[PDB]
Amino acid sequence: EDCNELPPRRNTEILTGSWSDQTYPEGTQAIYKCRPGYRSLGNVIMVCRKGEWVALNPLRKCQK
Amino acid sequence: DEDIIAEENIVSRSEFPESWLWNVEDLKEPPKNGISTKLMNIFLKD
Amino acid sequence: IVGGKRAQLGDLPWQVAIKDASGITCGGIYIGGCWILTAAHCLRASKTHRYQIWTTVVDWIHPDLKRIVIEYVDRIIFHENYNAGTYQNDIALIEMKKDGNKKDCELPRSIPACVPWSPYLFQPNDTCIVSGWGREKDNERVFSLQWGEVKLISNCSKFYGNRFYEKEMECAGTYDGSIDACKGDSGGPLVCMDANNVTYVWGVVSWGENCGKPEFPGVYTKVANYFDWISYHVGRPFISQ
Amino acid sequence: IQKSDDKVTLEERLDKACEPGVDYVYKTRLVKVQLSNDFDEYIMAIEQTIKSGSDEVQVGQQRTFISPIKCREALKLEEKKHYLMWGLSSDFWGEKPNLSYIIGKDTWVEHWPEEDECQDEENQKQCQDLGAFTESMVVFGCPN
Amino acid sequence: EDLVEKKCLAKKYTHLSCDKVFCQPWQRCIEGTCVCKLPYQCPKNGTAVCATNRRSFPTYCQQKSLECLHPGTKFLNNGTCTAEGKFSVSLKHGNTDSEGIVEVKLVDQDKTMFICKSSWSMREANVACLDLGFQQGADTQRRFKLSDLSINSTECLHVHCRGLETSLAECTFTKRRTMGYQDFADVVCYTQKADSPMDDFFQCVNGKYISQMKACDGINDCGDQSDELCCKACQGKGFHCKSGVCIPSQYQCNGEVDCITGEDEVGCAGEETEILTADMDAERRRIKSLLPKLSCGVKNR
Ligand SMILES: *[C@@H]1O[C@H](CO)[C@@H](O)[C@H](O)[C@H]1NC(C)=O
Ligand SMILES: *[C@@H]1O[C@H](CO)[C@@H](O)[C@H](O)[C@H]1NC(C)=O
Ligand SMILES: *[C@@H]1O[C@H](CO)[C@@H](O)[C@H](O)[C@H]1NC(C)=O
Ligand SMILES: *[C@@H]1O[C@H](CO)[C@@H](O)[C@H](O)[C@H]1NC(C)=O
Ligand SMILES: *[C@@H]1O[C@H](CO)[C@@H](O)[C@H](O)[C@H]1NC(C)=O
Ligand SMILES: *[C@@H]1O[C@H](CO)[C@@H](O)[C@H](O)[C@H]1NC(C)=O
Ligand SMILES: [Ca+2]
Ligand SMILES: [Ca+2]
Repeated sequence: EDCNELPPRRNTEILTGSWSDQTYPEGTQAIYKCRPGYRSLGNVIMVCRKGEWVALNPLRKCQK
Repeated sequence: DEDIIAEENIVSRSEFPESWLWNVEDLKEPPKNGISTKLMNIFLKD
Repeated sequence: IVGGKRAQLGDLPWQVAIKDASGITCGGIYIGGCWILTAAHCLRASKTHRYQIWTTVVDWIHPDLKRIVIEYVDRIIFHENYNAGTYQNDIALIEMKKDGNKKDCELPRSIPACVPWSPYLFQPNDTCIVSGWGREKDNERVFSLQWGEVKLISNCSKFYGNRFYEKEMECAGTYDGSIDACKGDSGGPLVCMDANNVTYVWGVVSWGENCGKPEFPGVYTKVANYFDWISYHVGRPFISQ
Repeated sequence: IQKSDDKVTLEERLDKACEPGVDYVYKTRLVKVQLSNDFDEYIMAIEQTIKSGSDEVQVGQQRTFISPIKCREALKLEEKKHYLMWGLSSDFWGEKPNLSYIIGKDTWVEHWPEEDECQDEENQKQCQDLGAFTESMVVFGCPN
Repeated sequence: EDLVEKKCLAKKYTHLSCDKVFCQPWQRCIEGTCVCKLPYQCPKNGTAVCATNRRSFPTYCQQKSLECLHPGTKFLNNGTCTAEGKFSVSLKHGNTDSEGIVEVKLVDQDKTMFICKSSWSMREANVACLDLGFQQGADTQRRFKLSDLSINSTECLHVHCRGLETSLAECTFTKRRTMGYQDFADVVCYTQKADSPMDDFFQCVNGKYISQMKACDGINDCGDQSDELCCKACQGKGFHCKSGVCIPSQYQCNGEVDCITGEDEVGCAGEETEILTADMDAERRRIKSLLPKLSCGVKNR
């Protein structure tokens, strides 16, 4: 909602990149990984398109 | 690939008993017109 | 201890009994080396050679004769600013004597219990366990070791008034539950586990008031306030600062 | 120990003050001397903690060093002066409310010259040895 | 919503208070206050370091401990000392002396380079103003925007600190490319003069004033962890300890106990950049690993 911080640390997911910065421009997608002990249809992708963090895959989540 | 469950996340069915649920239950519940109802939770096989 | 189950060998290793010539009075907790944390009012007897210390006590007037190891008492240490009227500063240390061949106490069964450094380590509504050689109901049932879960309650000045002091004491009791350590299990451990299941000594059984169900919870002298008192005597001990 | 007026080198100070008996090594300044009929008390403020032991320091606070009246004459301790003092852990005396230090049979007591005095050539040798001593003990210590 | 506690504020806890946070490896806990330990008491399993007085110390811990005892002896270079080596940080193109653009002259390289804006945060801000003469760290509410400044070079230094360091020589420094160089590190060191409230004071222990939203967010905006040791719940994405301290988000599953309770590192099942005087922040966590370990409260034998 103001891409000047790291992506929202999900409850049942984990990040995949290095993320050694703090402010990120231009559609910098954040591919989340399914935490061990959880299943999903694929990598949940979050995007920072200028103005806000958004979810690219709403209907996809990591179930037990 | 995309939009599919990974192989390692699929748990194959393996429980194929010809007979099971060889259990013993006692009807200790407060009777209702002499009938004591007992709710029993069981896990179905594969 | 009232409502609780029979302790068996593996459970609560930090429990230590102290037995006089006339039965068993109270009991302390082992925090490593050759030091024991008990209440000051119970052992204020200065007859140190006659005192006995038992570990892995299991179930009394039998035991497992194998690993029922007991150790003698070398030295007593009472809190100086201890008040007998208000039961403030009710804390004491016990130094166990060991033979000259092996230096320090080698106790391979009972596991030491860490010591808190800050009053903010544990908060009310936490699952704590009080265990000792106490009395259910009023029965002289100081034969079997009982343990039960209790919760810390905040602002105890509502129930006891002038007698309670939040800097140096702490209350543990169960809401609507009558499980309350009372009388015979004095000086015992008030043990609570953290997220890592590290075992801490939040308090030791100081005083109380004639058992009394969830009306008047048990009072324990808070250990975290006397962190510098224990550290001064035992030489910057086991736990990481 | 009165070990002075002899060959009081740097190795000697390091060797004596590094013995296992020696628990604490402090540099103190004599604030006030209350002379009494029973004991003598030297209220000193520990300016710097070269080696710490049982007593945990603040710098600014003061501690009283008690000594028998018979010893007053062997080392006239004057106020507003500094000293290098190290001692055993067996020289402790008090619970904590009145914790005093005993200048005992194993207590090293050497006069510490003032900063304007170290520029003088009579205190030159002692000043160089003492400054080095503090540095070596703090950073390097005793080999254990 | 009541995020700040009232009873804790009477004590004004700092990063030296044991009752909220762990001490540093070059410190022990005594009566709830981290006090400097002697240099010989540090563990001896490390690498040599250089201070500002061009004096060599056997390990990193002893240099910080002696700096703790005698303040001012900051850090310089990893390893042995250099004769002409000197570390300098300045502010260029500033309208006053308490603002401008960050420049760093490293002990290694003679060339003075600039800093990216992407790698700049509050952690490196307060440590920057500290060795510049501003005892109260950096200001959070005030930002220095350029006068449409033309920048010629493209070299940048990517910076990462912890927050409690005393100089920017301690932190890791990495050099990076930046096309066009739109990144631009700015800084506004806090200007003192005492005031009166209104204005959502949220007073620090050191005396600096910041906004409401800046406290209890996981960020050390005061410079001595004053807006973080007094929290009932964290504002942003900061994690909350049982004690009442808010830590950053990446402090979970990082290999270091942050809370005094330790609930941040439980259930944890979860790089071409190059060189320049090696990271001392990692050496801090390595020394903590060599602290007195031993059993207590262990289930197994
Ligand atoms: C926690 O404490 C509150 C009051 O502070 C109480 O209402 C609630 O029931 C407690 N919950 C538990 C699980 O003890
Ligand atoms: C806390 O205890 C005091 C007794 O000293 C009592 O007056 C007060 O009502 C208690 N607090 C609450 C929230 O009830
Ligand atoms: C101890 O660990 C176990 C997990 O096996 C679980 O009971 C819990 O996470 C821990 N206990 C407490 C009281 O936190
Ligand atoms: C430091 O690590 C271990 C002890 O932790 C030591 O044996 C080793 O020799 C040291 N490292 C080096 C490079 O000497
Ligand atoms: C610099 O310090 C790091 C960490 O202490 C160490 O790994 C490295 O070997 C050092 N470099 C030199 C040249 O000593
Ligand atoms: C920046 O400086 C370099 C070196 O002086 C020069 O080659 C380059 O043309 C300059 N760029 C601009 C845009 O002036
Ligand atoms: Ca903050
Ligand atoms: Ca952590």
